Amino acid sequence: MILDTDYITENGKPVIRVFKKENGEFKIEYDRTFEPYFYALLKDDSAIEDVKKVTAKRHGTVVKVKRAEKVQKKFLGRPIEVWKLYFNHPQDVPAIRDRIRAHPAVVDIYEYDIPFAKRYLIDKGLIPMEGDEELTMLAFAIATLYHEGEEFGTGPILMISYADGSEARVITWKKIDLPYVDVVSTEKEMIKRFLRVVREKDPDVLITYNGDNFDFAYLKKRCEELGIKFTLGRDGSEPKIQRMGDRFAVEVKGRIHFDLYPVIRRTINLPTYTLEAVYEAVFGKPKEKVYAEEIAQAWESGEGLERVARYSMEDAKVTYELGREFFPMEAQLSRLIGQSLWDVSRSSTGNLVEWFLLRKAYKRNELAPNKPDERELARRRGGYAGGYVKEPERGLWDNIVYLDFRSLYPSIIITHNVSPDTLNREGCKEYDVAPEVGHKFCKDFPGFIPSLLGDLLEERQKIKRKMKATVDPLEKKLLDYRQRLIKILANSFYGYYGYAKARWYCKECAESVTAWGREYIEMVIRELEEKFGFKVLYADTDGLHATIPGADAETVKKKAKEFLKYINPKLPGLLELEYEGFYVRGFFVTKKKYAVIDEEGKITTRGLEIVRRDWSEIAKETQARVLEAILKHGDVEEAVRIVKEVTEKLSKYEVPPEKLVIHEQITRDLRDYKATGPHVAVAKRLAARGVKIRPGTVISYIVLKGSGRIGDRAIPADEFDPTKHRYDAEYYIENQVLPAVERILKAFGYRKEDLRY
DNA sequence: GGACTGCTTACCC
DNA sequence: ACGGGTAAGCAGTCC
Ligand SMILES: NCCOCCOCCOCCC(=O)O
Ligand SMILES: [Ca+2]
Ligand SMILES: [Ca+2]
Ligand SMILES: [Ca+2]
Ligand SMILES: [Ca+2]
Repeated sequence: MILDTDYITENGKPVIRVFKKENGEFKIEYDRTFEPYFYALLKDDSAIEDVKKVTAKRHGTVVKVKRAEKVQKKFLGRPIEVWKLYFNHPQDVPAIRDRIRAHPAVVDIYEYDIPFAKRYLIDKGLIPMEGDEELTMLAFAIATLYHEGEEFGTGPILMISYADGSEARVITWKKIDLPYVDVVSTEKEMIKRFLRVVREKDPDVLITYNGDNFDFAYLKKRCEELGIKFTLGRDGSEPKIQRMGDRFAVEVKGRIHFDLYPVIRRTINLPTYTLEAVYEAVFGKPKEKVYAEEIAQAWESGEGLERVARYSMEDAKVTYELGREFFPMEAQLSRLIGQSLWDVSRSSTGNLVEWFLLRKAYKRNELAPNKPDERELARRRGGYAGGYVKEPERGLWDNIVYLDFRSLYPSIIITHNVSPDTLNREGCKEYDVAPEVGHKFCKDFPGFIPSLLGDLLEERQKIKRKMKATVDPLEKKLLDYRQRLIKILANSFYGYYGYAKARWYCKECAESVTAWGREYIEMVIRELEEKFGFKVLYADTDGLHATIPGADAETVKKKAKEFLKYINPKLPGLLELEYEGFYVRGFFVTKKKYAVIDEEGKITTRGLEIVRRDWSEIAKETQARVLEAILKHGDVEEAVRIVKEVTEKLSKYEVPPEKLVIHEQITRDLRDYKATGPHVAVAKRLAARGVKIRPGTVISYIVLKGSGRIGDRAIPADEFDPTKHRYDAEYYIENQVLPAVERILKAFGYRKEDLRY
């Protein structure tokens, strides 16, 4: 299996290394046969020799086109001939672009921003993480004595925790009499031991939880301040702290640095992404957090460091266990997108998509269109019409059925051949004209995207057939990851079309996909309500909730199943309505906000406060209980009581602090905000105390008692103490518990005052 | 001082 | 990172 590709510079020329693992041994296959290329559309072939003269200096050296070649490719299908120009070293490719492009002869340059190492993986037709070889992994973690908003790394590391198949251990330089702790004499000593341990183990994967943004970065500032060669890489190198967008990411050349945090953050939904939280999520089992004030007083005291040791050891043990659980599917994704586990782990779907298309586009002799420059985002700023969202028949309904289109937007993209290279072409025999946008789509050749999108679904069903056959239950998991991922990639394509930053942007395509959607859902709804006696209680972009008012569950079921057999043959192409759910009763509140209880009893909840991270756990727990009341049982009494108790409990300051925490995200840099929400108010103050309030940072806070603007009383959850700081019982009763509860209890004509306290 | 209006977050699909 | 459609609430800005 190819772990990753990278290139060095031996004797001047670039050598592409293809880091692999065959027959239980890590190998580094070198390659100098590959040479970098770029593309350009010249108006006259005569100018090529004039353009070959173009020069540009990189550092001390002067650099010009090492070779040149007329290449016959395609572009949005249409055959185009263009000049592919080589270069000695890949780093010359980005020096000579602006000049070679500006040229008054040439119209444009193409494929000029594809990292060599990644170019080589695409072109050579190699796919990472193919074939079944066990890869050794090593989780690691650090405990720091971080002072009150001091410089990053100006505190020393107290412990380094590591865990793998066989053991968890702590390396530390204060004395702890425990079997899983190794005391070195000094900080430098315990790092040098850690570094040794990694070497002696020689793991393929290094698992961290936010290693990208803290653990590795901190180890550097230390190894810097202490003069220790921080050599973790197999080549003997130290880690490269590459800067991806808003944050950074760390690469250990020769090892897969698997930072779980971005994966966990992408995959699981939680209010807070503490390693303690995600263990309790993924595995159900609990985890104590030893806090900084706790660690430092243990260091300073020498009293009760054994807890801090248990914490370090647990931190690593849980990192490993999360790694061994998440790496598998993150590896299937390495293979599907055909780039390194590393890149894939940290990438947007936007990029994962573009990486797939570039690979397919090269294989398909298609000159990939260029990312849009600053000015070419500004024009793309115009939006388009989305999905149909019916205003719900509000209130409590019985015997409901969820009907939805199986893979709607892909079915449309497949069916109507919706693709930039099929959009309003000259003289196709047959054409498909989108319902309102109007745009005609050629129907004579399988369009680039529809082509690949079919292959994807084509395979996904193959993989689900191989699944029912699979004896080995591991493979059946690794198989299910492959199919589940393909579904997500396939469902990402419509999005990519509407994405201004997307190479294959096509507002014409996205708009047409959504247009068709609106047509098809409203036609089902119309058909379902007219032909069959159903009322549609609510609907939203490919999904419908419906009943036959005053009919038994038995009948609703039969008639819905009957309606599918009616409509489905009337629907065109891959477009197919499915019966997905039946629900004893259901409660539709506003658009995006409803709950339903199934026959077995499982209440499902959408959009309501209960499932929002930016609402107090007392708001949600209260709403969740008033909702159980109306749905699971019938007791609107039982409900109004659950409300009344929940309020008096808050009014009598008996409500736990923990349940009063409000989690919202700072989205951008604190200066850019036009308005100051309590969370910005709170985040702004924490920046006057030199805290790291950057994009993605979740602000937790409690509204303290008083009057005026809510943000002036908002103080962080950590910082809140019960002694001498009461919570705002008024706000918490009047602005959270009551408003949410009222939403559900409003349908039974209860005044907010009526809920009282 | 009550109602409009914009800002911001997170959800649904 | 990121598709559009939507419910909300906080906190100004009218008139
Ligand atoms: N994220 C895309 C916006 O949602 C549009 C709806 O797509 C859902 C695709 O159906 C899959 C479920 C099924 O097979 O019934
Ligand atoms: Ca549902
Ligand atoms: Ca289905
Ligand atoms: Ca998207
Ligand atoms: Ca958007």
